[PDB]
Order: sequence, then C-alpha cells, then structure tokens
Amino acid sequence: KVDRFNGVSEAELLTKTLPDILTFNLDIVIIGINPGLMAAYKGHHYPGPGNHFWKCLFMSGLSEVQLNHMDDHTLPGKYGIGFTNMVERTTPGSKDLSSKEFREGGRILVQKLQKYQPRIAVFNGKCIYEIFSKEVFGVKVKNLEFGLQPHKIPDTETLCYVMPSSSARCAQFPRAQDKVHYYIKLKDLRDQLKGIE
DNA sequence: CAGCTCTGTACGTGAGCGATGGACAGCT
DNA sequence: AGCTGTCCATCGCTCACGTACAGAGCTG
Repeated sequence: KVDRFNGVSEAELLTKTLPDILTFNLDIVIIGINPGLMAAYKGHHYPGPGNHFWKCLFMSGLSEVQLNHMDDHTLPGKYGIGFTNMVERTTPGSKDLSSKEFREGGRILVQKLQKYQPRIAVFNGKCIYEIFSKEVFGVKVKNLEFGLQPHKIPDTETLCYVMPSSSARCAQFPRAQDKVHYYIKLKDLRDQLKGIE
C-alpha cells in the first residue's frame, strides 16, 4: 500500500470539509469544484503538490512572490482574494460528484455571492459554471467558453469569469503555463474594474 | 433525419512514494 | 582485502479539486 497522507486513512479524509475564506468588499472569489483529498487533509486551499493554482497566481502577477496553501488566509487582506467551492463534500476528483450535489451547491453558492458580492466570481473549473449557468441563468449554450461570461450574479454587480480547473488532472491544459493566460486576463479585468472606481 | 442530453473513455505534464543499487566509510 | 550497512540519486508507478468528444438513446 502507498501512504500519501502520513498515516491518515482516505476514509477519514472523505468525511472532512474545507472552510470558506470569505469577507465583504473582495475583488475576487476563487470558486473550486470541491475539496480533493489533500485539501481535506491540510485544511487549506490548493495544497496539491501538482495543482497549478499558486504557480499561476504568481506567474500571472496576481501575487508578487510565489505563495502556497499556508498563505490562503492572508489573501483577502493582502490581495483582495477569497475562496469557496461549489460542493462541500471531499472526493478524489470531480467525476465522483452527482448532479443533485452540484445543483444543491449552485443554490448555496448563488446565496453566498449575493451576501459577499465580490467584484468577480471566478469559477475554477468549466464543469461547475456549466451547471451554474443552467441553474441560475437558465442558459445552456452549445459552446460554453472560458473567460468573462455575459451574465452578472442576480441582484448584484458581480461578474462571472471561468477558467480551466487548476488541477493537473486535465490533459487539455497540461501545464501551469497553459492556464496562466486566463489568470493574466483575470488580473487585467480586476485592474480595469478598480480603474472605473 | 436532426438536434439534444447522457454516458463512457481517452488524454499531457510534473510531483511524491517506494524500490533499487552504486558509492562509500567504518571496521576488522 | 573483504565484508557490511547507510546514504541518496534515480527510476517506475500512481495520481491530481477535469475536459473534450464520440456514440447511443431519446424526442421533435
């Protein structure tokens, strides 16, 4: 047997959850799919050694230095970035989640975005915006695209911005370099919004 | 037929764990 | 010289908070 969790069983991790890191007046909220086994283990956001999130945040210039999962609580105050996930339940990957779990997650998520009202709701994963869009805007497009979406969160000025998941599981964007374009465009969108203020 | 949803499957990088074995020092 | 055990460089395998797409099965 291969022990990847310092003697903590996978069964124990599957019952753990990952806390939200949300405040008012945030520029960005990063919305993941659900916690993976490493996030459940660490209790911090994107600790996976191969996950591209922290590398892309630095490569794009959203952080001035390369940060890691232990810095996630400093992001609202220092960078104006918060975190949540569409689904609370921990699983090894996105493929283990049911349709009902996603739609329950969607209803909870739209309520959270209506409370905190960040300038930008960032969907870290195309799959969660496909569900969100059909559930909240009642819109299903044949070719959903990444980047800025044409619908604001209902009863708010919060924009929806979609990126490919920072998980290294997706072969279509094999490296952090292949996803950094979306983080740079996210940065440009943030700077443009703050410019109008 | 044609378009839609649903399901099974295949897919490129890079990182940690466990196994292997060469270098090498200590000791007779 | 011969033995022996540790260190650690390196390899192979598994995995990672998914995604695009064919093709079957509905339905208009």
